[PDB]
Amino acid sequence: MELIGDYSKAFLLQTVDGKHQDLKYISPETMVALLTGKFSNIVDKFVIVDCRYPYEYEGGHIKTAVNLPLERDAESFLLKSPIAPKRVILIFHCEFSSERGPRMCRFIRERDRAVNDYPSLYYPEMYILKGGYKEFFPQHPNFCEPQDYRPMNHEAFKDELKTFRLKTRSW
Ligand SMILES: [Cl-]
Repeated sequence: MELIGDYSKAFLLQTVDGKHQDLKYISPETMVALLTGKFSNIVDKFVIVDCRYPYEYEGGHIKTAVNLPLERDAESFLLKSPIAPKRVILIFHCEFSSERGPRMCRFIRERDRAVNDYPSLYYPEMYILKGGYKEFFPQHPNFCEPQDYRPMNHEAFKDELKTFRLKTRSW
């Protein structure tokens, strides 16, 4: 398997097959391994990027995850003042379409390359959580908060979905 983004070393986490062949996916068990500190001797810091819309996040998210659905906010939070360290790892998730997750992952890499001299990067190691929150929650509900799940297409939030869509850079 290839090395991480800045070609400094191997990817640390075991991966699983996902839709995008070129992206790295991890399972809920691996996400819990990180959260429970199984990689504490190697991973100095990791960030869980929940790119679902706010109402989804508010209805139940993984503990410590940061809600960054808009590219500009993700860029600002991650790249305005780079979270340096050991390894730093980012985990993105926003399942159930328009490829939010993969797109955000690719966007951050694009911006990281743009502010660095090749091949250096602030976030050389990034993964996608396989199955997103929908598959994580029924496996480890006590690692979520609140302990619930609110789908993007929840009948009662059809307007919140539209309202938020109108704040994106492109559709
Ligand atoms: Cl956006």
